[PDB]
Amino acid sequence: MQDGPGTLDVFVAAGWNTDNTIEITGGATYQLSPYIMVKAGYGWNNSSLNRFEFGGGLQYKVTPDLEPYAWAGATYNTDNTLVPAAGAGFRYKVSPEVKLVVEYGWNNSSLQFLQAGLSYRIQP
Repeated sequence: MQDGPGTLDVFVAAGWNTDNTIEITGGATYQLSPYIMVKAGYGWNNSSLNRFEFGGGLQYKVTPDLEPYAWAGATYNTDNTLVPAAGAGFRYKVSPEVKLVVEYGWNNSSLQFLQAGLSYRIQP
């Protein structure tokens, strides 16, 4: 036994908005427990400024790896600006060391963007 809380994982996520624009989003997450999860990364459309995402994920125990995914938090831009929002997705297992994720971000009267990517664990 060694792989205890504080596990680090790498995952990428690239999506686009109805506005017809592509945005890249990647980073890492901290695994403290199977209950709540932490997510921190940054994304932008290659054009000055940036967008820092800060919040947590949500998972459930049903199968070796199959449960809905929920993320909540706000986007802190270098412009000392924050934009609270939320989204929902699903966590499906593909390969032994590869997992698929699909979630969309939305909040109040606004457009909804779709995101698709994968995740990979660095430690056991």
